[PDB]
Amino acid sequence: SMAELEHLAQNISKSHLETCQYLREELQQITWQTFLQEEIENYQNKQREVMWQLCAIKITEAIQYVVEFAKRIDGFMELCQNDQIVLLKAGSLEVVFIRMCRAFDSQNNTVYFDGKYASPDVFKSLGCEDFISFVFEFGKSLCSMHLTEDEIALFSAFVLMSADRSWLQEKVKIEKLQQKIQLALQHVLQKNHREDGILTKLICKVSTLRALCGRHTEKLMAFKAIYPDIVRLHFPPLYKELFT
Amino acid sequence: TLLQLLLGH
Ligand SMILES: CC(C)=CCC[C@@H](C)[C@H]1CC[C@H]2C3=C(CC[C@]12C)[C@@]1(C)CC[C@H](O)[C@@](C)(C(=O)O)[C@@H]1CC3
Repeated sequence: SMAELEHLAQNISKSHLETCQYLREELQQITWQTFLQEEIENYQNKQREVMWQLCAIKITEAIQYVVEFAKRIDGFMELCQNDQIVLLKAGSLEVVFIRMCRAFDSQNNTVYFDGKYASPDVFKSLGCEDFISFVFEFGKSLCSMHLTEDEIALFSAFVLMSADRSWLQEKVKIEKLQQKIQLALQHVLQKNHREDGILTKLICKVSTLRALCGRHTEKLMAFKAIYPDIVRLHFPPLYKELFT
Repeated sequence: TLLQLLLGH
């Protein structure tokens, strides 16, 4: 029913609001708060492996909030333990990239990182300007859609509840929850007087998201293959656990 | 494991 979709949206909306690290309006307010050239050069002087470790810390902190986001979605908690893990392994970073759009300046192509808005040049030492460019591209694209917090919440829940992840056990139950989340997202988008082409634009973004996470995975696994002791000893346990 | 812990499994 319509009431059931409204309740579902409220559950997911409140879970998101409770588990976002920063208020949307606060992030949007301080886009003028940018790294100075001296600060940029400081990051650029870091060796590749050190810059990566710093970035993994930030990613992992974001992921801890996403784990809590998932835990407060009633439909997610109803799933078996195996499927919860499978979904979070495959989907947590996707949610992080969606959440990035809340902390992105689409006009100036900057992202809120380590306390200030950073250009791609901040990430120079990672040695993968193509990947970084792709990340900023996704951010700029999503951030320019001006999604509300509730729309971001439902879109986040939608990608997390992907019934097509490998190794899932309760495929049917997850499919049901995902379909209902998508109907709720459609409803909210319409209510906010979005054109009907809004949702199909978002669905297209899902492919981009998986490609992004795909790159991150292959980069990390290559790093682990050459530098196994660095990964084992210096990267966050949750990070190693989710992605390696 | 750590994920299992955080999920309360
Ligand atoms: C090789 C690697 C690891 C490349 C990744 C580098 C870059 C792209 C990557 C490293 C750190 C990471 C990051 C975010 C997404 C991508 C990005 C910037 C965002 C903005 C998402 C939203 C979260 O709310 C918020 C604000 C947070 O956790 O506070 C974070 C801040 C830290």
